[PDB]
Amino acid sequence: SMKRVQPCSLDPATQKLITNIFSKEMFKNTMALMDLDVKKMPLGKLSKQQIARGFEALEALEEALKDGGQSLEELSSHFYTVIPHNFGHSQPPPINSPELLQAKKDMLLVLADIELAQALQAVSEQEKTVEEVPHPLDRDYQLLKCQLQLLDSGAPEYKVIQTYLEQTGSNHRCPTLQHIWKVNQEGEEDRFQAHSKLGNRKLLWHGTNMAVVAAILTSGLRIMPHSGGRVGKGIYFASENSKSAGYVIGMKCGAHHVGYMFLGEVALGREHHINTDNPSLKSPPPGFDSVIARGHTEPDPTQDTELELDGQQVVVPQGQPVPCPEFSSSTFSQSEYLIYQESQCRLRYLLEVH
Ligand SMILES: C[C@H](NC(=O)CCc1nc2ccccc2c(=O)[nH]1)c1ccncc1
Repeated sequence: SMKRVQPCSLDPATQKLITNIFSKEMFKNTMALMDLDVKKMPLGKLSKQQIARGFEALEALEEALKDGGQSLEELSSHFYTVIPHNFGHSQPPPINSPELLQAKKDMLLVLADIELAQALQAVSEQEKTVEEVPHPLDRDYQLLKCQLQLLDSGAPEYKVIQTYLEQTGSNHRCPTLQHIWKVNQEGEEDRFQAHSKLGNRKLLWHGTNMAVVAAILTSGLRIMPHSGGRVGKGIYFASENSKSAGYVIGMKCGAHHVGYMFLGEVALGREHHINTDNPSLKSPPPGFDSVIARGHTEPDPTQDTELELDGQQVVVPQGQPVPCPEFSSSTFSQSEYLIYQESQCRLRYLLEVH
C-alpha cells in the first residue's frame, strides 16, 4: 500500500540548506575536486572499512617518510588501490612529502564526513513499516538531531553578526550574507556546561567544505585522528571572516556561488600566544586552555561587543583589522585560534553566503 508523504514543515531557506548539504551532486562534486574517481567509488559504495584502510596506507607512508621497507612508490600504489583517484587516466602521483601526505589525510577526513552523511541517510526498519513518512527534507533535517532556527532582520544578534562579517571579511569582495540560522545541537550542552567557570569566551569563525556541514551539524566540530595544521591537532577558528572564508568550499548554483560558515562560541580561558608555526601541538602548555597563533592584524579590540548566550557573556569582534605591533614579525598574517578539547566549542550560528 502506498505511504502518505506528509507536507514539509520547513521554511524555504531551510529547505534549500537541507537540499544542499545532503545533495548527491554536491558530494560527487567534492569528490571530483579532491581527485577521486567517483565512477570507481560511488557514494553508496563508500564504507568505513575502506576509509580506515586508506588511513592505514597513509600511516605506512608516514612511517616511510620518517631500512629496506617498501618504496614510497609501492606504498603510494597501495593507497591508490584502496582509494581510487582520477587524474585523466594518467598515473596518480607518489606521496613523497609532508605536505602531500597531509593533503591526502585531509581528503580522507572530508570523505569520512561524506560517508557519515550517507550512513545517516540509511532507511531504518521502523520507517519501512510506518504508513506515513515525513517529507524527505523533514526526514533529512530530523536525522541531524540539531535544531535550526532561521533568523530575521531584527533578531537581537542579527546586526551584530552582520557587522562581524562585514568588518572582518575581505575589503573588495566581501561574502554576501543570505541567511543566518541559530544552531542548537543539544548534548553539546552538557559537555560545554563543564567549562562554565571558564571565562574569556569569544564568538569565532569556522569556514568549511559544503560536504562536511551535515556531519558538523550532527556531531559538532571534532578533533579527528590524523587532523593537523600549522598549530597542531585541534579545532581551528579565526577572528577574521576573511581567514575562515579561505576554507569555504562553495558550489555553483544557478548564477551564484553558495557557501556555509559557522560561528562557534569558544571558551578560550587563559590564552597561550605563539608567533611561529608548531604543527606538533596536541594541547596548550600547562595551565593554559587554548593556543592563539597571533596574526599581524586583529579586529580592532576597542570595538569588541558582547552577546549573551545561555546567560554567559560572549565577546564578538566588530572592528576592522588593525596592526598588532607586537606580532608584526609573526609567521601568521591573521590569527588562528586553537582549542584541543571538542568540549570547549559550541556551535551557535550557521551562515549562508554568496
Ligand atoms: C580537511 C578539512 N579541513 C577543514 O575543514 C579546515 C577548516 C578550517 N580551517 C581553519 C584554519 C585556520 C583558521 C580558520 C579555519 C577555518 O575557519 N576552517 C577537514 C578537517 C577535519 N574534518 C573534516 C574536514
